[PDB]
Amino acid sequence: DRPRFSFSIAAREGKARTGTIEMKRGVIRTPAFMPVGTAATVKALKPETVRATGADIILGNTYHLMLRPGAERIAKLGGLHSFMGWDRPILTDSGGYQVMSLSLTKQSEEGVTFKSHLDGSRHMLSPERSIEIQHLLGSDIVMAFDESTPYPATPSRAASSMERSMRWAKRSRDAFDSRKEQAENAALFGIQQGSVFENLRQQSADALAEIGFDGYAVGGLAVGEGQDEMFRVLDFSVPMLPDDKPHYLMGVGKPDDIVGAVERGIDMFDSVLPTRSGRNGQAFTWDGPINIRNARFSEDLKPLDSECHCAVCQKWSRACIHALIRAGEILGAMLMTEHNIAFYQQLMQKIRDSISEGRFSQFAQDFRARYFARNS
Amino acid sequence: DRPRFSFSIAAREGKARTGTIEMKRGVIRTPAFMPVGTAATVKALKPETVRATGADIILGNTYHLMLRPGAERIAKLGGLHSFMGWDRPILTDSGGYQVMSLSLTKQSEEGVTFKSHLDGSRHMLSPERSIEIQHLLGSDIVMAFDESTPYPATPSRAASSMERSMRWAKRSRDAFDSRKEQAENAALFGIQQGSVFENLRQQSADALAEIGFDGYAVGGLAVGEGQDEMFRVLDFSVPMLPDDKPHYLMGVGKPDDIVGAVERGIDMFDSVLPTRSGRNGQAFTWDGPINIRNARFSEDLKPLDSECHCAVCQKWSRACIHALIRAGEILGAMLMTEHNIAFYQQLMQKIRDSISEGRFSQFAQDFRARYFARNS
Ligand SMILES: [Zn+2]
Ligand SMILES: [Zn+2]
Repeated sequence: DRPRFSFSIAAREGKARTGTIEMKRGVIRTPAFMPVGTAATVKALKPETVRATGADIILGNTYHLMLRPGAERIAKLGGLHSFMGWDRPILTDSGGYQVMSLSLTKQSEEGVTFKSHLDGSRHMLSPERSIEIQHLLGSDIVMAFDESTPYPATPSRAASSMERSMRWAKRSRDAFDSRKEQAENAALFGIQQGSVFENLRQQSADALAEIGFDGYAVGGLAVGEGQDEMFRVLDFSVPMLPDDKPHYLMGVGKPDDIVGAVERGIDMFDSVLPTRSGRNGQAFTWDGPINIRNARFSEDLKPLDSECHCAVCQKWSRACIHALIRAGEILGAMLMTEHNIAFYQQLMQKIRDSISEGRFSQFAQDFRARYFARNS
Repeated sequence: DRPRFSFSIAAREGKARTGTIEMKRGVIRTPAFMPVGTAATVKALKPETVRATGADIILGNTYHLMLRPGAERIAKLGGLHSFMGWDRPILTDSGGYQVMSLSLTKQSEEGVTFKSHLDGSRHMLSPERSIEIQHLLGSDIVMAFDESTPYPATPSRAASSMERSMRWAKRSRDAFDSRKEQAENAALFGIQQGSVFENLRQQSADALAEIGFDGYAVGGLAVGEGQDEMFRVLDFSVPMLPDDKPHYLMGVGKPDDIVGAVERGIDMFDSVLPTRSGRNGQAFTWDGPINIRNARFSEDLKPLDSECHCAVCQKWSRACIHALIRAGEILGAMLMTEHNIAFYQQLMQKIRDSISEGRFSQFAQDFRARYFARNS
């Protein structure tokens, strides 16, 4: 029998860690990359294809799921795992970020009321409502509901949102604990806030550790600050969180962002980049991203990446993917997307192996030299 | 205003002719190749794609259409042109060949009763019933109903089927003439029979010319006799038919069959070969057919054929079509099929142009030397 949630660290190198999260629906290898999940339709990669890229867990966007088809409908269909055809762990976000970035009728300490950008209907989110919707979705890792502060934020607005987020973190904790079916079978992560300000980040860390969570996310980054500033904030923010629990950097990111974040102690990542790039004709490679529409690929018989061992690179040449993309054939975008997600998983595997072997610092330096030289 | 049916010969070279058939729905350039038509679904090439290969007319199989979805249903949907999304001329066969080769309850001078190889239901064909079904389909060129004699045939069975076919030809003529809507707007072809026997072929020709048709088909070939014997029979059979009317060789054939048949006076052809080959990974080229699954094409950046100007060859390499076919992707079979039909139309255009210029005899010799050398 596997446990509800058990994080184990197998090896360390400086701030970097590798290990596993054991949950009832499966084992997650860390550092982990979560692809953003979709309904199982003909428009998206099949779930068996996503699993075969190496993904151990996928992410569901609560905001989009509550607009279409709705959380009650997903519960009636058997839950998010049945809906997505994915029987391994699923992490759901709280919905709060998309409320700021996509939807907004009322805002107060109680919660938020907002209008669907689809059909204008009114919806409500709060710590209690978010946790309940994530219960209806049946997700394995639940994110606490917080308040996002746009970039850039004044020190006053950053302090105010961080303090509200910590009161909302306690409310998410109590809501999660109130449902025995959820509390016995899922896990709950809290989210550190405080923008670029060290004292606010420390205030937030202390409040979260006092409440107590299964994992801790670093929020408020990857919203336009640039990598240098993001790394500077990670430098002091990650050591503030409890060492024996997973650290999750939400919405990051490009491959070099991930490598540097793992160097700073992050264990978990999610990003739409591999899928967005795949649909726009961009492939990630060890030599940097390439635009497959470029004429120089029209006669290039090599795979997208010379070392990738994804199913696409064992079979398909740059020239043929170039031909499919230039013709507008959906197969072209599917192959690009599969390779990009698999490339991210291969990046995580090399990170994990190099930490295990105590050579991650060298891997990161070798990785950057080659990725930025762009000898593709 | 275009006429019901006007065949005009623009140029001759020996027995070969080139010209046009003008009909109400369009002009047919001769010698002509008719691809075998299908319902407009996602499984088959779109009708606009078939037209863009150069096809002026397509063939409908009466036997298959009367089994599914049935001729009355096709009439209710607006006729075969609406059903196939094809607004240019359509030739329909009589159904009689598929009765022998695919279905058979009763046979007599009256007609035939047979069982659907699909659902076992009973159907009836006769000169009168065939012409009526082809009227319900709304086709532009109607084939007379005859009796096929299997290969090889004894002289006695060949004489008996030929004589019945000529009595059935008269009955088809009278049935076609009995419907003003059909007789004013469509054309009727009779079919010469007589197997390999010169005296029976002459008997058949005389009977058909006495009845009088808009066009004359040479039946009973391409059923296993081999090309040498087929050419030998064409040598004496085609001159027996009226010179100022089109000559149609049913079910032929391979590119070299077509060239040699045009040398012997044939104006019209149909064959499932380009489509069957396309779905089985075989492409026709000026250097003979190629099997695109062969490993030697996996890195071959040239198009299927070096001189073909079809839409596929302007864009797609052998290597990429090889990759699609080996992966089982329907796009691969579609591209092969489009190229094969377009290659046949380009063969007909080169035949027409070379006859016009009085160099067809040399084209045929050059064609055979290169096609059979197979330097692909
Ligand atoms: Zn790959
Ligand atoms: Zn071609």
